[PDB]
Amino acid sequence: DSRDYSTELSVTVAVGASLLFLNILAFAALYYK
Amino acid sequence: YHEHYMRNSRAIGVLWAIFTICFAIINVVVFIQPYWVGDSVSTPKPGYFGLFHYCVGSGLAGRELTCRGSFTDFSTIPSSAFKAAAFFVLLSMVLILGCITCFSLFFFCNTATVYKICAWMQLLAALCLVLGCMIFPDGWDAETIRDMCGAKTGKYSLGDCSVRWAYILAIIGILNALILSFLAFVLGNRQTD
Amino acid sequence: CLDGKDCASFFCCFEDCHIRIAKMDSYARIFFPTAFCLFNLVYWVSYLYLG
Ligand SMILES: CCCCCCCC/C=C\CCCCCCCC(=O)O[C@H](COC(=O)CCCCCCCCCCCCCCC)COP(=O)(O)OC[C@@H](O)CO
Ligand SMILES: CCCCCCCC/C=C\CCCCCCCC(=O)O[C@H](COC(=O)CCCCCCCCCCCCCCC)COP(=O)(O)OC[C@@H](O)CO
Ligand SMILES: CCCCCCCCCCCC(=O)OC[C@H](COP(=O)([O-])O)OC(=O)CCCCCCCCCCC
Ligand SMILES: CC(C)CCC[C@@H](C)[C@H]1CC[C@H]2[C@@H]3CC=C4C[C@@H](O)CC[C@]4(C)[C@H]3CC[C@]12C
Ligand SMILES: CCCCCCCCCCCCCCCC(=O)O
Ligand SMILES: CCCCCCCCCC
Ligand SMILES: [Cl-]
Repeated sequence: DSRDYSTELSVTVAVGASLLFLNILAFAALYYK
Repeated sequence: YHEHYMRNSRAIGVLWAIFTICFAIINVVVFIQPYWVGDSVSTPKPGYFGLFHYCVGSGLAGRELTCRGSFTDFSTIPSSAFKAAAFFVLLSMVLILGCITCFSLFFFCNTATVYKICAWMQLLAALCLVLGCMIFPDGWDAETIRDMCGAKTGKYSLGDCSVRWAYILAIIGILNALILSFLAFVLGNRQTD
Repeated sequence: CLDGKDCASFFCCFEDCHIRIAKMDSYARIFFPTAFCLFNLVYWVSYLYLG
């Protein structure tokens, strides 16, 4: 097995950033009076 | 204007709850899966290890992963730092699952009070995940982890091993937990308006 | 309180909250089954699928 962790890291960072972005969109919704 | 306000609050509360369930799933996954740190090309032996469970290869140009460790059996955990980190991540799990339960309190309890209570547990959940992720590297100097990664490996030093998807997922869990907490606190102070 | 309320006013419920103890049975009637179902879900999933 090719012992490379690049695609896994990329998809993990992608899903983490997406969840973070949805949360920040929620804050934008609230602090937008 | 007021009906728009109520619709926005209700919808964003639903979204919060969905993201809270997602973070609970994330916490369960990072606690269970043993993919916090793992081998590299320069490592003497292959494998991976999480908070308590660790798998290591025999070293004969094949997989042959022997696996040992279990939170139910603290003797098998390599280090006291590993034990403490596992305990803290559990506590975070308990708190987030307790929040999901409290959702049930929305029927009777004051919405504002529930948001706030769920919010504080989500903050502590974040605090305990922070403590766990800070304490877990402390145990890297254990004999088993050194035999896995190399002589360079030590307290707060990767050496030759590399962090795998569960560790960064736990960091993302910390961020999501602190963030979720706030959205709740403000969700609460707002509901009163 | 980025809003500007009091920190306690924005963080804790040191206003009304205890008083609402008569409804504690009403709370428990749905709290305890939810907690047990959640524990069973995580327990069975963890011991069957994830490990
Ligand atoms: C007891 C039944 C009735 C009351 C139940 C009340 C609830 C209590 C909770 C859990 C059990 C209590 C803790 C018991 C722990 C087990 C007993 C214990 O403490 O002994 C030590 C730890 O053992 C071990 O590996 C055990 C290590 C892990 C113990 C904890 C496991 C996870 C518990 C997660 C709970 C979440 C609850 C959530 C509620 C919503 C070992 O010593 P010993 O000299 O043998 O070592 C030498 C070695 O060579 C033995 O192989
Ligand atoms: C696998 C994971 C499984 C997890 C399952 C979790 C489920 C756990 C059990 C029950 C949840 C109970 C939710 C009940 C929500 C009902 C909320 C409701 O009654 O409506 C109003 C809005 O409340 C609110 O904005 C509160 C919003 C509730 C948000 C929490 C519920 C989320 C359910 C979405 C599920 C998604 C699943 C998807 C997973 C992939 C408040 O009423 P009300 O003005 O009259 O009161 C005023 C006062 O004077 C007397 O109550
Ligand atoms: C097996 C269930 C049999 C009973 C059917 C479900 C009961 C639904 C009744 C409607 C809710 C209601 O107003 O009455 C019960 C209480 C409030 O009681 P009261 O003191 O206001 O009269 O209000 C509540 O506490 C909400 C009801 C929560 C029911 C929880 C169901 C889970 C049951 C777990 C066992 C399988
Ligand atoms: C009461 C509600 C709110 C929370 C319940 C928390 C439950 C889900 C927690 C408490 C203790 C936890 C267990 C503790 C230890 C282990 C051993 C590990 O190798 C697999 C996960 C497993 C089996 C955990 C699964 C989840 C668990 C059962
Ligand atoms: C009476 C409703 C209780 C609500 C909680 C439901 C889950 C209870 C636990 C049932 C466990 C029974 C053993 C199942 C074993 C299996 O997976 O086949
Ligand atoms: C897909 C793997 C899901 C693991 C269990 C999730 C439990 C979430 C909190 C109830
Ligand atoms: Cl285990």
